[PDB]
Amino acid sequence: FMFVYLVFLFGFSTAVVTLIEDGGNSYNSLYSTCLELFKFTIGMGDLEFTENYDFKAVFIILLLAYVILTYILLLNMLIALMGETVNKIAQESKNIWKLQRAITILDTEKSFLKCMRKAFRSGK
Amino acid sequence: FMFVYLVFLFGFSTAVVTLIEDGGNSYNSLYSTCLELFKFTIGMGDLEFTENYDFKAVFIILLLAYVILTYILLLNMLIALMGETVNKIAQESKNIWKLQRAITILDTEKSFLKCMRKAFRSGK
Ligand code: NA
Ligand code: NA
Repeated sequence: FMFVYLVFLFGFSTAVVTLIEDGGNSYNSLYSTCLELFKFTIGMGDLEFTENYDFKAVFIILLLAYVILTYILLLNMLIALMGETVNKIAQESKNIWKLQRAITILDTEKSFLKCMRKAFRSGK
Repeated sequence: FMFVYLVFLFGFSTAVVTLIEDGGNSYNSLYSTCLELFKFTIGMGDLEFTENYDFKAVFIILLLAYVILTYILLLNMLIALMGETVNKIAQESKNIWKLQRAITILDTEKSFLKCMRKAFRSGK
């Protein structure tokens, strides 16, 4: 998810910062544009966070395309994939937890062997 | 999803901009109202973004109806449909990927035929 997300974010951030001319709040920075476009993902994205562009239609089209492609498409697809994965591994997780607890039991027994090596023996 | 979404958005934006009289921040524009109503979708919508209306009850009723119909209903329905689609095509996507890789192999082999037409032959 993060590989795909970062590909999209970097592509659109490079496009946006290329469009901006900074002539402003020094928004003509790759880091600042990347952060401002990432805010869109967490429901805090300002659609007009700058006005240092010669063409407003291009800027708004790029922002809307990014929003629809990541905020609406990628994130909901991730929700769907997480749901599918939860169903697939409903029973496998139980087995993994059992193995983890078994390893815990073995480690605890081996550590406590010093205090009582054969005192705690199973079965009669 | 976008056809339905745009039908709803345009209907309610036309209604809202018709209600507004701009007598303000020149909010009596179709583009501005469309953008302000689209912000509701990305979790950045101001419920009172203007006060140039003669009837406040009508304005707030329209905004609440739009919010409930798009933000709560349409988007969650899209989430559900994406989940259902992910389940349906869990196995088909694998076959499509295999076909894509096969086409890649054929294209690469045909391109490399010039360097060595028969040197890279399969089987003995
Ligand atoms: Na949100
Ligand atoms: Na928010």
